[PDB]
Amino acid sequence: DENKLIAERREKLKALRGQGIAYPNDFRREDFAGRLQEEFADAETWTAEALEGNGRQVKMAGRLMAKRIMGKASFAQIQDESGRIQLFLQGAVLGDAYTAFKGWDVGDIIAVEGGLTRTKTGELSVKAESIRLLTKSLRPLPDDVEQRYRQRYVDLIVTPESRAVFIKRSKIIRAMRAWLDNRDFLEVETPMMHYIPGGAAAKPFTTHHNALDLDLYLRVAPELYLKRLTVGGLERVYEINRNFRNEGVSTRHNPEFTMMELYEAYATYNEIMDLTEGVIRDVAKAVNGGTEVEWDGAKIDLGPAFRRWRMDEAVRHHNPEISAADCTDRDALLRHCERLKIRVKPSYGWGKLLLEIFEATVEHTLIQPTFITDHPVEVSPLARANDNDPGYTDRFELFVNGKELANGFSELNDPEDQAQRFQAQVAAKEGGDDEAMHYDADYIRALEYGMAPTGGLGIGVDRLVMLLTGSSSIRDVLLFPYMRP
Amino acid sequence: DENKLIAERREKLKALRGQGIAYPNDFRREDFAGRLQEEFADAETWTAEALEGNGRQVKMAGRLMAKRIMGKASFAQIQDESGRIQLFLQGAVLGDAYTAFKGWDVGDIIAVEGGLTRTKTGELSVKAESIRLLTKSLRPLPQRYRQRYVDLIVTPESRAVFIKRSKIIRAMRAWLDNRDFLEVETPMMHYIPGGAAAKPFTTHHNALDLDLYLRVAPELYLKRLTVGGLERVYEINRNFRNEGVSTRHNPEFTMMELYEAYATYNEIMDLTEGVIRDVAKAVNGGTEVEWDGAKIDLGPAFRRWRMDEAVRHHNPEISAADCTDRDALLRHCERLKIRVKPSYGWGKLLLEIFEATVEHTLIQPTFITDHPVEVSPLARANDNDPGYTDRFELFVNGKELANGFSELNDPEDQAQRFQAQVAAKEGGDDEAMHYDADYIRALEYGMAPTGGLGIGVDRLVMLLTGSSSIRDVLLFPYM
Ligand SMILES: N[C@@H](CCCC[NH3+])C(=O)O
Ligand SMILES: N[C@@H](CCCC[NH3+])C(=O)O
Ligand SMILES: [Cl-]
Ligand SMILES: [Cl-]
Repeated sequence: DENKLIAERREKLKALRGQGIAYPNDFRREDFAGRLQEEFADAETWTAEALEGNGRQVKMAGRLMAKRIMGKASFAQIQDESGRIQLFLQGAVLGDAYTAFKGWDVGDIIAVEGGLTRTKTGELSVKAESIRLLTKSLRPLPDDVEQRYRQRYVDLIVTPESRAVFIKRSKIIRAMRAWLDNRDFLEVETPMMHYIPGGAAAKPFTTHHNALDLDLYLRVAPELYLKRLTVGGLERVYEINRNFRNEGVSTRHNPEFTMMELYEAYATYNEIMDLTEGVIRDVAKAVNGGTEVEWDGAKIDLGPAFRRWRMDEAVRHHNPEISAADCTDRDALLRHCERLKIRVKPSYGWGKLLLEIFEATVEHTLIQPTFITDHPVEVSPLARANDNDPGYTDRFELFVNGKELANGFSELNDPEDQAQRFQAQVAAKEGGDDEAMHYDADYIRALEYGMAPTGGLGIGVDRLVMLLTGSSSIRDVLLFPYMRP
Repeated sequence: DENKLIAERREKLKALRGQGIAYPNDFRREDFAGRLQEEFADAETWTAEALEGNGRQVKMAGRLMAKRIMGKASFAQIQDESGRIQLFLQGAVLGDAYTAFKGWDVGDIIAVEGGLTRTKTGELSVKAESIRLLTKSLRPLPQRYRQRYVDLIVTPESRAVFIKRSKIIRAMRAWLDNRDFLEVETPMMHYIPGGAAAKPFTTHHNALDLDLYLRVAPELYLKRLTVGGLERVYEINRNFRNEGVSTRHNPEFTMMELYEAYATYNEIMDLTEGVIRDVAKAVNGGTEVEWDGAKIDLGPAFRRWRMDEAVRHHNPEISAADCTDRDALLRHCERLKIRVKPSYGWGKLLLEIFEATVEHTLIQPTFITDHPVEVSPLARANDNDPGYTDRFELFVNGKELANGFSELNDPEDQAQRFQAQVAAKEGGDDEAMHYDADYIRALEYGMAPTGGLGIGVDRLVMLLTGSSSIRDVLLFPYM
């Protein structure tokens, strides 16, 4: 079937090469289908007689999506990047080019010039004075669900409503940059290859620089490089770019993902939360015109102030059998974990156990936007310890519809404290932990030069785009998501 | 003697921890030194009496850069992200905080509040009414690339380069967005490395048991978007080259790539010189720049010069017939002492002669056009002489700044060029491209005729900031 159609289109191309240049590049496109549809949307004012009288001429090109051959005259529909428009073709006007049109195929790229009119059913149409083939298609367009991702180039053609998700993705990132730029944050670029993978607990990709005989790591986060800039005196910086994770086969998580990270000297996690909900809410209003969105069935409103809820309080609310004393009591939390069927390791302190209970019993219930605050120090190796209870850190994670969207904290700038935590992570990696951090001596050295007290932030841009576009799957907001071979 | 200095500072930190929270984070910085200097630059209006009388109070923090103790009174200088300002400290006003200040070290991060004044020497100064230590420094200030975090401190002039770099990229995005190009993100890991002749980094996805390549270019993914009908796209992001040891080159570098359906290299050259010129005006206020001792004017229309004519101008021994005669070009190469390879056809030999005798003479902005097909595997062949392609490279001050062409959209031609590349990759060419059957498939669905472009962002920033080394426009260059 399909292999027969392809051969037939190659025979058409073979005859095309004998008549001349089969792939010409000398057509200047000037007009866009969607801009014309908007300009002439009022069919009461722009009747067929009005459009023909106006004398407007257009010069367009697009992919041939449909043909209606009536005999001496035909209709066609083309699609460019902005939308679709009808064409009206008359053999008495177009002559040999009308004969050519009858032989073209859906998928061919054609160019057309002419005036405007409106069909009997109200559709804006080009009255074609001249028409020509620019690119012969050799593969017919489709009339599995994984082919939309292994062939994004096909799906953008036949599901053109998906284009709007990617356009909005671009507007979201641009709105975020304007919001930050207007607040005098400096956008910076830091390396994507690191000597030591740091700044997140994730398994990295490794690569090799052959000339230097040097192993390198694709970054899991830019955090430790960005705080070196804070030390240097770039006191308000951000970066929006890729991180890399070398983890399990997942349909919900891509090995490449886009994060915005930001560092503001002299802020705490209180001000960083303010900033986080401010930029998310304002970007939502800029690209959607309001603060409400429907995501995965949930009706989310970003307008009201986000909730701020301690992790231990949220755990106790959802686990009434846990007392306030139990929250820092490792033996009590083991009992609850066993009771909740939560697999535990012997290296887990009370803080890790509390996080496990939070993940199993709390986080799926956080639908409306909620900052969960004050994470235990055991699970927060880069966050500043709280002044009043050093078993906790001044940290937060933002959840929307049960999903983590951002995380930030008052930054640990005490080099001796940071070195100690680095050493506990090196001890944790020896116990079979593939995600424990490494000791980065050069970063300790930067902190020894002195870093201002600072607040830092990461926003998951892909999940932010999923939320604001109402996309349930990561694969709908990435142009080329990774697919298994 | 530095390790003893570190020990003394650590002892000071120990005493600090004994007195309270040594690393506090409860200071809300409100004012910036560089903005106060601008606001009060007019010392005729803003005498000491007018500053002290206006009642302005500031609240700022910065790194302690200098101290001058004069008994009961002292001067100090601090530096934040915006510049430097002087502090005036009186023991009669600050009490115990003055005693603490005399113990502080250059490099410490401190916070201060007070009014403003001006010294006898005309310097804007904060009359400190309250001062406190936020971060004790443990390492004395003295590198430039091994410790950018030190050089940004003591060479604050370098900050302006990186600020201007961010403004250049921002102005480029605005110029392209205002012309309805869509900024996209394509993968940085590829199944097949393509889009440039460069040795790639390889990595491995463990769970999928699959080898991947860090991209040398996004080109083949961007053109798949053209096929999909995203007809005006651009991307500004990293490429990765696993090349040899070089101080002039960095294994990571930033490129802007753009694809415009229904353009040729003529219109892409128009676009290229327009965006460069307009971005220069936006960040520099004009079109002239001094770069590595050369005075460059981006204002006039860029020269457009064929490669073969430029070669013959600088090598008059080379005839018109010679330019497509492999044996004649081999003789010229030997006479010019250019080392070459037996697999080089006339087109590659012409490029080698261009690189050796022409490229370094191209000071004022010059598009060199019409590259041989042998060295242009993704460029559309010329309709009248298919030994050449409709391609250009932009040179300024002897350096390549951009490259673009009318795009090859003929899938059968593209597959043949890939097949020649594969034969070379088996002949000992680590930079020969691979066959990408999925890209060919996308072209078989049909791509509009298209023009494409790559601009070297790092070199553009070097040009527009007058920086002679790429290490001066990269925050963390590879060392
Ligand atoms: N590095 C963090 C984001 C910033 C956290 C605050 N310093 C992450 O990967 O999620
Ligand atoms: N991929 C090219 C830039 C685009 C050329 C036009 N398709 C490069 O790496 O230089
Ligand atoms: Cl042809
Ligand atoms: Cl302390």
